[PDB]
Amino acid sequence: VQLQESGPSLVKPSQTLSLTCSVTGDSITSGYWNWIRKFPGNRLEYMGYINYSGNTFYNPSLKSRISITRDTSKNQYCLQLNSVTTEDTATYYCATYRFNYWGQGTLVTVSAAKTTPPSVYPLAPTGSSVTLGCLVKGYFPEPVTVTWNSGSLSSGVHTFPALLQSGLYTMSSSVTVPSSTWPSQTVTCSVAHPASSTTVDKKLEP
Amino acid sequence: QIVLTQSPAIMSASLGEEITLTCSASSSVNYMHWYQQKSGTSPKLLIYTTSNLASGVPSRFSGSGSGTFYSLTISSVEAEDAADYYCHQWSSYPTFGGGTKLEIKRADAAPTVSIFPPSSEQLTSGGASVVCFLNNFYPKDINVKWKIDGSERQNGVLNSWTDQDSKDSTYSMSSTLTLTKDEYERHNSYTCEATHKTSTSPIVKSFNRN
Repeated sequence: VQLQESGPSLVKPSQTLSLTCSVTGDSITSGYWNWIRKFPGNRLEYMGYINYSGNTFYNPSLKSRISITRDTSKNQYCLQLNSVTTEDTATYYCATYRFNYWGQGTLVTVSAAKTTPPSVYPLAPTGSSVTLGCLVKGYFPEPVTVTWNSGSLSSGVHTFPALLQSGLYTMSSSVTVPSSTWPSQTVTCSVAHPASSTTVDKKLEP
Repeated sequence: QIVLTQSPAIMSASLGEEITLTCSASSSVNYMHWYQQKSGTSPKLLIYTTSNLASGVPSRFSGSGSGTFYSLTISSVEAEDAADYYCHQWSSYPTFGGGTKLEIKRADAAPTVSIFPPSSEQLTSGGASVVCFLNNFYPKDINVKWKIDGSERQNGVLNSWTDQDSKDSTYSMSSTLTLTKDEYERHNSYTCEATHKTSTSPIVKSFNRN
């Protein structure tokens, strides 16, 4: 079973937050299909579900402004949250019955500010191994995903969490490869920033 | 809303140990779910309905308890067990516990230090960031010192720690010294120093703008 959250990453305050969960592998005509969100500080909050027969159940504290619908013909179910505030800024997940399998989740931020794309700066310098990197700077909002060579190097990659600076975010990613690999073979970091719909591909030069 | 308290906030464990994580409820709960969330991935169901092992989960996990007190037990703790653990109750108002982080203990390790000069791109934009990577060390406690032409620098530095690595139980840090292009080209030598408890003699990486 695979679940996939999709939808905007920015929602202006007092507007309506909408997200779709695409389910593949099983049909949403069985079991239970939940929405869950996570705040900074390891705080999980259950939102609600829609079940096999279309019945819904919502968190009592969210019931007045939440709606969960479904499209059986697409095997997808949707989340709708009205009148969002800063307090609604969180990472939204969709999960199956008993929260067995989750989606990758998506970070939605409530703000009226514009999206600012990240600048991607390469990090390059002997040794049997070489440490390369990319500096991702001056973006808003969170998050970004940095992948090296289409996930071929996930082992040896370090993803350093973003920190806030002057209203803009900055993170970095490092990768370590045999000295034989680079720069004999091309090593490229791909930085995705879904909020600004931007993808930056920086090749590491010696 | 039923409050679920998890004690302790942070649990320390050694390889091969058997640990118990606890979840205290403000009122009686019929059954308890348990969830593991490693870094970079989504939460995963470990135990459902108090004591039932979920699919794709090793037998070294076991859940016990009843009423207002429930336990999660992990036998033969491996490095991959480094994660956050949440308990969960289902009622008219479902809630999660605050979570318990499992830190893995291991042999001390020195950081391999790498230093990087500002990119040609950033300089063109008029900015200058000097980055220093301190990868795969233990324990987490460590200080980084930036020296510009001999003089220590504290303004314009930002440090970011990774979560504990699930493979080798180590930690990594990224130190970034950000300046203006003018400020960067106002000096020549740039140095980052790593002082870790694995050695009284710091690890030094440097370069010259020349």
